[PDB]
Amino acid sequence: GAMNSSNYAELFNNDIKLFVDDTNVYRVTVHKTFEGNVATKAINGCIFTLNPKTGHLFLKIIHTSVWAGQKRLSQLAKWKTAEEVSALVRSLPKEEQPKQIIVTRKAMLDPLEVHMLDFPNIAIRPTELRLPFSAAMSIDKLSDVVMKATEPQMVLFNIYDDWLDRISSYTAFSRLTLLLRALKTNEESAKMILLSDPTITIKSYHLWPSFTDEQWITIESQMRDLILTEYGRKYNV
Amino acid sequence: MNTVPFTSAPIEVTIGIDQYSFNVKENQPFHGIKDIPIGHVHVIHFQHADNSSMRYGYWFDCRMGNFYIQYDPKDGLYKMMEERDGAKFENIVHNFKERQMMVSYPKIDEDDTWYNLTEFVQMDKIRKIVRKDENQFSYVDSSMTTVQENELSDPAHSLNYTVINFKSREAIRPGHEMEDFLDKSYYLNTVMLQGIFKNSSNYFGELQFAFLNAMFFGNYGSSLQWHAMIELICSSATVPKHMLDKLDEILYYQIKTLPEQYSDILLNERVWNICLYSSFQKNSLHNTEKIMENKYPELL
Ligand SMILES: CNCC(=O)Nc1cccc(F)c1
Repeated sequence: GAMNSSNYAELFNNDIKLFVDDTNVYRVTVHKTFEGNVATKAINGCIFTLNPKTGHLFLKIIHTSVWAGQKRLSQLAKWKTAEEVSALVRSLPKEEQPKQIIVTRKAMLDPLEVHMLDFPNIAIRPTELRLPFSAAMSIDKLSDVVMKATEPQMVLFNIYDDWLDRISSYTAFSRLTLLLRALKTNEESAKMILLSDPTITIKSYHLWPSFTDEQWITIESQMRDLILTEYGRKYNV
Repeated sequence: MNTVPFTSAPIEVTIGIDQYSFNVKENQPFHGIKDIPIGHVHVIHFQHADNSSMRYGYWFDCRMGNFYIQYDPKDGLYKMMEERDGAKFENIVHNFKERQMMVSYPKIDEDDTWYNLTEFVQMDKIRKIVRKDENQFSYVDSSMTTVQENELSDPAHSLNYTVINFKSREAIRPGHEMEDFLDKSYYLNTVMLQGIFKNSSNYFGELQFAFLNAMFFGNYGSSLQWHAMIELICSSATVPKHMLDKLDEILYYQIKTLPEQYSDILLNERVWNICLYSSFQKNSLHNTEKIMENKYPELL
């Protein structure tokens, strides 16, 4: 069924699962035409597919050429996502295939269920969590590879860097959602927080800075403060 | 004109014959139904005065044999039987019609209702849906489940309707997942019409049979089947023009005949609103939309 706070430890058990987020698949800029009408121009996008236990991120880049000459792009994008997820599963050895795929928006259920009819033992599930994965494009290295791509391409990352050497997957996931929620609520402040200190750097093979245990607690506290802040500024509290 | 005689009516019962019905009181001198129009299937059905639980009944075609009803006090129901020797069957039926012990099937001459509800229903196809081959007539009741209901218990007492499932490998071609899911024309026309039903008359006959079992017995699996078969047509972008026109006529008479007080349970709000207002065929069911909107505007 659906995925919520009562079964949240399930994400970190030993059944392979993937989250699929389609919020950045179809991306547009809206602008005025010479005649004073409005038109859209698409820009590259991505499917964000993540194993929450391992941190493995299967980032499928959606090049704008996949929309050329297509109609009803918002609907096509859900089916394109499902096709790519199905192709990914099929590419994985059987022992690496997920037992569950959890979609962050309910509109993906039918498209993915249809594309995975071949896989009746794989459960397709929604979630009641409001996960902040749409902010994935605020991670500079991810945004850079999407915007530079000249063709469809799959790029693999670990979204937890080396964190699992020191913390559990539950704590790594919680850190990730806090960081992404902050970037979603106020990207400038979140980024200032993360990079203010010039002595903490991002290793070439990582996405986030190389914080010690102590500095991650400071950082985590500052991100909570930010998410409290903007919540006041937003609601005047 | 043919006759369904009764040995007796030992228990009080409401008797249905097609869309008509009348009450028989316990041990009332009733010996059956006469003047039944030849040329159409028929259904004779029962609801006991004591136990409204279990509506039940028999689909039959008078051209296929000489049938009578005998109450069975062990199984507790009115059973349809077959008389082998036609000579003796005629000796009894005449004797009773002389003593005027029968209700007359009450067809109005302006009324084509029964015809319009059973146009495509054939007894040979009923017997494939209801598997009990040693009888030329077919028993149905309220509680019988469908083959698909047994997949989601007794297989012998099931309704073997054609399984329709929009999220199945049969409904969806590899590589056209989106196309086939949003426009069901492949499943309707290639899989079902050409592959399984052979023609639209057999498709419409199953649809009509499913509605009648829903309406007369409150059979829930039949109601699901009727809606499924409507939805598959309405959700197909490419449907022969003559099927659409006939569909509109079929549904119009079904909606016309439906008891107003049963609409809440027999009509699926989602299917009808989708079909009339959202689907590829939203503009193709003029008669049906007009009657639905004037008779059941609540549902919409
Ligand atoms: C018991 N012998 C069989 C039998 O009763 N047959 C029959 C035939 C016609 C009408 C009827 F009421 C009964």
